[PDB]
Amino acid sequence: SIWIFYAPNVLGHPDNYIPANPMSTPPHIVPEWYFLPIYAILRSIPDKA
Amino acid sequence: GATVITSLASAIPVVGDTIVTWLWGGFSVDNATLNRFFSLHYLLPFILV
Amino acid sequence: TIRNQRFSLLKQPISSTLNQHLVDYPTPSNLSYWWGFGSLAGICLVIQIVTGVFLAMHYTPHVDLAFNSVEHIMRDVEGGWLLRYMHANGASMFFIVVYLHIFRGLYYASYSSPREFVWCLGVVIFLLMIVTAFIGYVLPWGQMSFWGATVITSLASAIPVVGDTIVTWLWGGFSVDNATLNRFFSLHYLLPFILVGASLLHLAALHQYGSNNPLGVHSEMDKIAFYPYFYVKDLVGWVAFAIFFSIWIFYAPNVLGHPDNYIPANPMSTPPHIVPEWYFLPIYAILRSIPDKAGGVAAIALVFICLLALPFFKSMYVRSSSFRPIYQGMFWLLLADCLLLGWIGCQPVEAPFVTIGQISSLVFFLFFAITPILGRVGRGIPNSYTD
Amino acid sequence: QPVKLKAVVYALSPFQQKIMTGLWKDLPEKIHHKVSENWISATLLVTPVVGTYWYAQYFKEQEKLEHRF
Amino acid sequence: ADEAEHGLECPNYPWPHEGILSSYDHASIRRGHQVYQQVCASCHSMSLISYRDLVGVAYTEEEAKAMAAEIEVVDGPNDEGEMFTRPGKLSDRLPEPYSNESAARFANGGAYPPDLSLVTKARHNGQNYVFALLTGYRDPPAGISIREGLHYNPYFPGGAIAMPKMLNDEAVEYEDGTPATEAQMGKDVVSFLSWAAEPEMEERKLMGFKWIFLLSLALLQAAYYRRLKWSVLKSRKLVLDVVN
Amino acid sequence: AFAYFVLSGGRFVYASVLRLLVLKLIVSMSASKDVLALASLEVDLGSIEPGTTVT
Amino acid sequence: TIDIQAAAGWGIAAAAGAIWVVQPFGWI
Amino acid sequence: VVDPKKYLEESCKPKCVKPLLEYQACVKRIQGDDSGHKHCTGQYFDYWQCIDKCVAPKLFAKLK
Amino acid sequence: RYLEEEDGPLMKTIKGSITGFGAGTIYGTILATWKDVPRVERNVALPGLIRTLKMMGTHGLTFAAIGGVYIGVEQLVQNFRSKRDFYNGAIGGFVAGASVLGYRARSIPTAIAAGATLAVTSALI
Amino acid sequence: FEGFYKLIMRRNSVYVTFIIAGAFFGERAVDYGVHKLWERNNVGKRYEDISVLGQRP
Amino acid sequence: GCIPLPNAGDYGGWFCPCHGSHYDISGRIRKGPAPYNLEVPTYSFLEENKLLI
Amino acid sequence: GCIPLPNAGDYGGWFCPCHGSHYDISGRIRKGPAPYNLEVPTYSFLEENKLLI
Ligand SMILES: CCCCCCCCCCCCCCCCCC(=O)O[C@@H](COC(=O)CCCCCCCCCCCCCCC)COP(=O)(O)OCC[N+](C)(C)C
Ligand SMILES: CCCCCCCCCCCCCCCCCC(=O)O[C@@H](COC(=O)CCCCCCCCCCCCCCC)COP(=O)(O)OC[C@H](O)CO
Ligand SMILES: CCCCCCCCCCCCCCCCCC(=O)O[C@@H](COC(=O)CCCCCCCCCCCCCCC)COP(=O)(O)OC[C@H](O)CO
Ligand SMILES: COC1=C(OC)C(=O)C(C/C=C(\C)CC/C=C(/C)CC/C=C(\C)CC/C=C(\C)CC/C=C(\C)CC/C=C(\C)CCC=C(C)C)=C(C)C1=O
Ligand code: HEM
Ligand code: HEM
Ligand code: HEM
Ligand SMILES: COC1=C(OC)C(=O)C(C/C=C(\C)CC/C=C(/C)CC/C=C(\C)CC/C=C(\C)CCC=C(C)C)=C(C)C1=O
Ligand SMILES: COC1=C(OC)C(=O)C(C/C=C(\C)CC/C=C(\C)CC/C=C(\C)CC/C=C(/C)CCC=C(C)C)=C(C)C1=O
Repeated sequence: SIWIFYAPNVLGHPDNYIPANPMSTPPHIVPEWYFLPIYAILRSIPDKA
Repeated sequence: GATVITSLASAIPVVGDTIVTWLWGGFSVDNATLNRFFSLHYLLPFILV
Repeated sequence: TIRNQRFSLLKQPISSTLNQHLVDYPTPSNLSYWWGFGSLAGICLVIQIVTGVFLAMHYTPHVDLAFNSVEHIMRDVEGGWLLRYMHANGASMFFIVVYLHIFRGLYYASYSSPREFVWCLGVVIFLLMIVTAFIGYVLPWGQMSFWGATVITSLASAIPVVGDTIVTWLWGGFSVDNATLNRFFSLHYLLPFILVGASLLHLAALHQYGSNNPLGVHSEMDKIAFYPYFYVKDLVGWVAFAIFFSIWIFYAPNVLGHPDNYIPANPMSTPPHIVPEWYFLPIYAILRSIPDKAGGVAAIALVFICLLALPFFKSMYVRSSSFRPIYQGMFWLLLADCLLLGWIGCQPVEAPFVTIGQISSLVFFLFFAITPILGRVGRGIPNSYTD
Repeated sequence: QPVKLKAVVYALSPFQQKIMTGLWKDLPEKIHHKVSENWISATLLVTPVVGTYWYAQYFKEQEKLEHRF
Repeated sequence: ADEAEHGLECPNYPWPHEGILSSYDHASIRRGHQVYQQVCASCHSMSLISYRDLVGVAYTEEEAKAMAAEIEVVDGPNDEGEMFTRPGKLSDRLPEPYSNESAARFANGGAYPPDLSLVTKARHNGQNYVFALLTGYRDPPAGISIREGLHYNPYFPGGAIAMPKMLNDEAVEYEDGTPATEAQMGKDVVSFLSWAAEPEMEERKLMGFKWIFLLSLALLQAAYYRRLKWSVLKSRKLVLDVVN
Repeated sequence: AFAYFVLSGGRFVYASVLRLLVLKLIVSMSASKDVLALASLEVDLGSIEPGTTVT
Repeated sequence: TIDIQAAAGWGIAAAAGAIWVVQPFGWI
Repeated sequence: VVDPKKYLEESCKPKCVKPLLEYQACVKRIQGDDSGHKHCTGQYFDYWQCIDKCVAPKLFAKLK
Repeated sequence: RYLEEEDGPLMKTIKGSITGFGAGTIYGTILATWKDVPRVERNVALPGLIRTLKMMGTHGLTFAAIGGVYIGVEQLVQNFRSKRDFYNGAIGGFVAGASVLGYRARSIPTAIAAGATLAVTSALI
Repeated sequence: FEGFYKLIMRRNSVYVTFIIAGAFFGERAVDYGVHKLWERNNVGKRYEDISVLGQRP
Repeated sequence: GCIPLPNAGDYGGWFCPCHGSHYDISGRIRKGPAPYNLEVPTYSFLEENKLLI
Repeated sequence: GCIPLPNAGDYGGWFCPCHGSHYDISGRIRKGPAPYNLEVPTYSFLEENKLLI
């Protein structure tokens, strides 16, 4: 209830309130916080594969 | 975010690009991707149950 | 025996539940092909779910796009025509198979004790199937879809005080519009899963006591394992059903349907002939046989009330129609009456069909009124027919 | 509850028997049996449907003729 | 009233695409499409058909490309922010005669010429109905009068249609020299419309024949399998103590 | 041996049917014809000042 | 020395099944 | 040239003499007005249902 | 030469079954009257009438079967194939003869003979 | 059939491979035969039989 | 909720195809399950040919 | 598949904001995870101020 009623959008990013633009790209493209550790382990290796 | 995770299949050398374009339903993230995501997103929670 | 070592993998805890419910489950050796239709209905449900999941990848639930999205499924996505014809005629196959199933149950008195709960769960399943198929038929947003949705949501207005508020709550507005279509889409994705759960409960209730048989007698002395005997029998049934379904899909994909639904929904003009799918026609006929709103809705509810009250009638102790000549004849009259109600539902509401529909509805209810009398009287048969 | 049975059953291996010829063996007797046992059932199913259909077509034809100038 | 309300029933015509192994007549499809674009298209839309759909069915790719190039398609907005015009391409849908349904009604005395993309599937006995309607303009029965702006057609429900008779003799000219009588153009345009409503028909019938034959073989095998597994039970000899 | 030979014939058809249905679902997810019809075109452009980039 | 032969047989089966589902004749 | 459907319609008439005569009798019986409500739609329909049934099997043979 | 009818394949089959039961009842009546009565039935009347009526019913049944199946298969051949010739009707004659007369005769030899005969007759038509 | 049994049915892996091969080859053969029947039944009606194909002005 | 077809019925008024409801020329129900007559909305004229609903 | 940022990165070219791929003036990858340089389409000059793709 605290999250719902008093901090509804602090868990997300403001960038998803902008309609999708395939031309431009946000300078800070992040996933939800619960995928962050996986995404860090992905970015660290310097080879795509 | 849809553009990256659907490109993860491109790490496969032989069929990677084929898998990327099959998951997209086209040559880019577009309406087909959204529609198939929505269908998968209704179905997956019952498999989770 | 002491289970120190591992025997058959089938008897290990990984597999034991599946083994005892699916491979080794004791089954009466004299089951006919009329016991194949439950597994057929199960396969129809899986077919509907698979095709509908793949079709939902390309369908847009919006009044400005739904008709066009169907047409795009038919014309643009590869194998789309197949997926659509399979879902649309698989609904019909599902209803054919379930009707054959219900009539096997009525002929062998499979509803009787101790299988009353099986029959009640089946009735609930039939209600779920009807709702699912109807809201699915709304999704193409043709003329048939719009006008059928109009009348079925209007049915709630039969309630005097709160009927209008229920109708407007179901619509999401003062008319059938985009809100109706969008909520009908969500319900259509959801209800199939509840159908799967209800079917599992149905099966568990049936395995409490095991299946009834064509003689209607106690069968514990001659039971055999489901696998492989009834596996291969149901496989014969599965292949025959596949041939039937393929004939419908590839050569007559639109015969079980009305061309009106190929016209986009026009809220201004009702088509001159407005009927549901064939599998709803008997209920349509019973509805229209009452010259009264509330009377018609009450008759529709009384149909399912009678179906639910059937297992609890004090009856004779003989199940199978094979030994009940009067009930057997009444069975073949009820089957004719139901076929007549279906045919009448397809006719315009005018003479002579109003009288025929009224008499047919009366006969349909007379079946359920007369069966308890038959049971009470036939209780005295063993004392009157002496050796 | 298990049943207590006394019986002797003899069985032949499936690979020692003809599998399909029994389908077309004494066919006329099979037809005899299906017709003889089922003719009342078949009458009760078919007669109401065909009679009602025929009466409806007859009514429609006479009504159409009555409204013709 | 009684019979005019439903209309006259259409006959059954022996269409070349009828039969479990019968295809469309593709030359007849091409003739029907020329009839469409020369007579029908001025009032009826075919919003479901693209120029690419004709490729490999009735036209070569270059033929359909030139066809599309002949038409003017709106596009944009440009970098300056204005709608402009460009030649049509293979991916464009067939052009609409009117801007909206209200314009169509205003141009046709209040009646809306329906889209013909699915018309053969959108009427009972569709192909026969369309052929009978197109070739079925004639004088009304004695004592029946038709208001101005309508034309008698017994096939149309009610008998009074807003369409004037359009399949008049030699109303088109055929590229193969086929004499363009009213019946010939009727049959050709119905062939084209039937292809438009069901373009997957030939693939569907081939699939159907193949898989029904294979499934019949599978059914024979399934019967043998079931009876093989059940023979040990069905041929068993059972001895029991009981008599009566 | 005859039985095993006869059963293999229907076991051909079952394998073919399963393959067909799965591949029909997989390929229904692939790019549609309207999507493939829009995969080739040309566009002209002009000039920009040095040191800048236009997308 | 039969598990190796079983592995080879099942490997041949798996290869045959692969070429049969995907049918890569236009790619080879 | 000449449309085969009309020619076939005229050549099929000897098979439809009874409905044709009945339609003609109806026309004669309503040549008087009676407030413009009488008509011969049903007889017209019977005659043309016979003619169309006769013509349909033979039309497409003369067409290409 | 043939434009006096209203047709209807279902009506054709039903009316053929009725004419065949007409003609089989008469034929059975004639057959029953031609034969003698068994010696053990000379002094009793009822069983002779019963046997005559049974022969009537049996022959009506079989002749109705031929007269229905013939036209039914004939129309089911000229509808799906959509052609008019003596080939449609020869197939019907053959199937009617084979099926019914071999069910009654209990002999595959005789069925193929009866079907052959019934075709040559419909063919000569 | 006992000679064919000693080559195909002695091991389930060979039997399974034989089933995979039968599906492949039999489906191809049936497809070819069905297409032959289709072509023989529709002579002159194909797109490739359009007299004026390529000749639209 | 269906739309009754005009010039149809047993009373020269309207006919609803859905369940057979007959309305007379005034819109009054005369035959069928419908319990009410067709609803008259508020309306008025302006001079002779402008009707405001 | 992300789109690199112009005039960003430590090579004067393009920096990808997704996983930190760095491209130089010639659109060549220098550091990060991306394996290949920026794809070169088919372009030409019909005149001094007219390109075409
Ligand atoms: C390259 C080698 C061949 C590869 C194919 C192997 C599989 C072939 C398929 C089987 C073909 C032979 C089918 C049986 C022939 C025998 C016909 C027969 O007589 O009927 C049998 C029963 O057989 C059947 O029931 C027929 C089942 C056939 C199954 C259908 C075969 C499917 C063909 C597959 C072809 C591939 C195309 C499909 C690809 C997807 C009678 O059995 P009984 O009653 O027990 O004995 C009677 C006594 N007496 C011998 C004296 C007559
Ligand atoms: C009992 C076996 C197992 C169960 C299978 C059931 C089979 C019994 C029949 C069940 C009823 C079938 C459906 C009933 C209505 C179908 C008829 C109909 O609705 O009309 C359609 C027509 O119906 C048919 O065409 C029937 C097709 C049947 C398939 C026959 C092809 C067989 C292919 C393989 C040969 C099999 C040989 C096996 C040998 C071992 C549409 O006609 P159309 O004019 O609109 O289109 C023309 C075109 O020809 C149709 O696409
Ligand atoms: C959908 C509801 C319909 C409503 C119908 C309106 C009310 C009617 C209710 C009665 C049902 C109508 C059908 C009843 C007759 C069925 C036909 C019949 O039973 O005839 C048998 C003939 O024997 C009889 O049963 C006649 C009995 C007449 C009734 C006598 C009543 C006293 C018995 C009361 C017992 C009550 C409980 C009985 C339970 C069975 C059949 O003989 P068979 O099949 O064994 O063999 C002969 C045939 O040639 C070969 O198959
Ligand atoms: C900057 O960049 C990045 C982001 O941007 C902002 C991110 O947001 C994230 C975070 C995201 C994640 C951690 C998710 C990563 C993992 C997975 C697997 C995602 C999920 C991927 C999918 C969408 C898979 C979806 C699945 C399918 C398409 C299945 C398709 C097939 C289906 C439905 C059925 C298959 C068909 C058959 C078998 C045929 C028969 C079928 C029957 C049922 C009968 C990362 C890492 C990132 O770097
Ligand atoms: C979760 C499973 C299901 C999904 C996702 C689903 C999805 C869909 C979709 C997207 C449509 C619209 C496309 C179309 O018209 O073809 C549709 C239509 C339909 N569905 Fe379903 N469905 C499911 C299960 C079922 C079941 C179980 C039934 C039958 C009880 C059913 C009956 C129908 C019907 C009758 C239509 C209308 C078909 C037509 O005329 O086109 N569906 N469904
Ligand atoms: C999705 C729909 C359904 C499914 C999947 C299903 C499934 C099954 C299965 C697998 C069986 C056991 C095998 C058989 O008897 O065929 C069965 C039996 C039974 N079913 Fe259902 N069923 C469905 C609907 C219904 C309905 C609608 C009813 C009745 C209103 C019903 C009543 C019964 C009864 C009484 C039995 C016991 C049969 C006997 O023992 O003879 N079922 N069902
Ligand atoms: C060969 C050329 C044409 C064909 C094949 C064709 C086809 C059709 C069809 C199938 C209908 C539907 C009838 C029904 O609802 O049952 C129709 C109606 C109509 N057509 Fe066309 N059409 C053609 C040309 C035209 C032209 C040139 C016009 C106008 C000048 C026109 C105006 C209309 C109108 C107004 C309707 C609706 C009439 C009504 O509902 O009363 N059509 N047409
Ligand atoms: C001409 O007329 C007619 C039609 O037209 C063509 C028809 O088709 C039918 C066919 C309809 C039948 C047989 C019955 C349909 C029955 C039901 C119960 C459907 C009603 C359910 C609906 C609309 C959706 C249910 C909504 C829910 C659960 C709301 C969700 C809310 C929450 C989760 C809180 C009939 C009778 C008819 O006469
Ligand atoms: C002796 O017992 C047996 C019977 O005689 C009584 C049978 O009639 C049947 C056939 C019965 C069934 C399963 C049909 C019932 C219908 C259902 C539940 C349709 C829904 C199907 C699904 C999704 C299966 C649900 C089960 C699970 C665990 C989900 C995971 C599985 C899948 C994704 C498929 C079988 C197999 C059987 O042996």
